[PDB]
Amino acid sequence: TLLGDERDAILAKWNQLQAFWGTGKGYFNNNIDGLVVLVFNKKETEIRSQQQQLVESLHKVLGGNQTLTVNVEGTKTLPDDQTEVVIYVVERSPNGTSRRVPATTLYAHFEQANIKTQLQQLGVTLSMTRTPAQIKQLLQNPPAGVDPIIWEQAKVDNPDSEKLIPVPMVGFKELLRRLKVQDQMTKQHQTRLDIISEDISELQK
Amino acid sequence: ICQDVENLQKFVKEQKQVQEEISRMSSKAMLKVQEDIKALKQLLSLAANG
Amino acid sequence: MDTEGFGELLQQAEQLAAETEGISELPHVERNLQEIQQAGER
Amino acid sequence: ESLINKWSLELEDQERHFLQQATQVNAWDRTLI
Repeated sequence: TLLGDERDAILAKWNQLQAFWGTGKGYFNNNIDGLVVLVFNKKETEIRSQQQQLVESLHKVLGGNQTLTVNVEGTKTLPDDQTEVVIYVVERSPNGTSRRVPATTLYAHFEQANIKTQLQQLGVTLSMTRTPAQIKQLLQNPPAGVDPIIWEQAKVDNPDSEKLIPVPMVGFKELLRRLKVQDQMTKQHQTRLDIISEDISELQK
Repeated sequence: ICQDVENLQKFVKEQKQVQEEISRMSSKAMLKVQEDIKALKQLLSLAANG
Repeated sequence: MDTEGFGELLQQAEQLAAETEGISELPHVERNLQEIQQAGER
Repeated sequence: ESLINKWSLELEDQERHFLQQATQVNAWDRTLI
């Protein structure tokens, strides 16, 4: 029956798997994350308890200088005693320019023997990383299960290549995704703008 | 087969919920920003001219 | 919007016209509109 | 075929929408940078 395939196509359409994904396909351009996941032997709990320390703690493992800052993305519950903390670190430069430290030269740092030992004292049982030239490094070779000819074309189509790389976006929750980030993003913009505003008030006063 | 339509419409609709969900979520926060940075830039010009 | 420039300006110009001992710079009188346009023309 | 019909048009209808929304967000991100 012709009838059953239409049904199949439609089912195909509405799905995260990507067979002509409900024609949900849309690519958003993400500028070019540094995220490291840590498992603690601790309740989710031992964590939200002392969250200050715990990044400080992380901060001083890093060396504990000012041009360095530790940030927490989510904490989730895996089991009765057990927790996943995801963090990224931003690094400041002599001119006051900030960026996140890359996931791999962060992971490289933490795998150290001393640092690993130090992290272990903290309760960290395990860690994982998600991931100039490096752009070139990821943008080619394709992503998530995205087709290679489309992925290409987002690269040519890209309006603003340094500020941006093609990042695969996946149907509605993904837009949800983006929005969550946007908001995430929004608050920090607002704030930094406040910091400039405070400094300007101090100068004027 | 008509187990069947019970589920598919259900997974499809489950999805429309998310679509609604995004729809619920929409911006003013964003609109706010350009206004402010446009404004802060101006105070900076003040301080500078001062 | 929130601006603070012409509030500097006005500020300046305010702060301008009032005094002081400065051996030379005495406050100036402000014209405007009718006399000023002509003044601009001269 | 009452039903299948319902599927497509709902599909294309929402699709046309999803498209516009993604775009929104794109334009918002837009504005962010």
